Amino acid sequence: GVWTNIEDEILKASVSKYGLNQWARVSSLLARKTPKQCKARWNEWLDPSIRKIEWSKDEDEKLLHLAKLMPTQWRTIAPIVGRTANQCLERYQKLLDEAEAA
Repeated sequence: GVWTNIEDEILKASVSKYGLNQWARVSSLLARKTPKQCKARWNEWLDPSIRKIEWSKDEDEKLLHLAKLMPTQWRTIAPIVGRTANQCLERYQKLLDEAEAA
């Protein structure tokens, strides 16, 4: 289900305690969140290396050049555009959705 501003605060404080690679203990301090869901939420949001600002179109153009160059791998675009792979895939679909509408 959804992630509340409270559950992320418990996730951050729990991650600081048991590190990464310890998600059953991390999940234990949560009520209705699986260990995998905690890994997802830190890998897609809580990690401070993930960007929080809107996509710059400098980042959109970087994403467009590399998706046409290498459509055979998505975890390959990510180490160059400072976002996650799953964020890259979904942002590319939006840029395709917006083009299709025009």
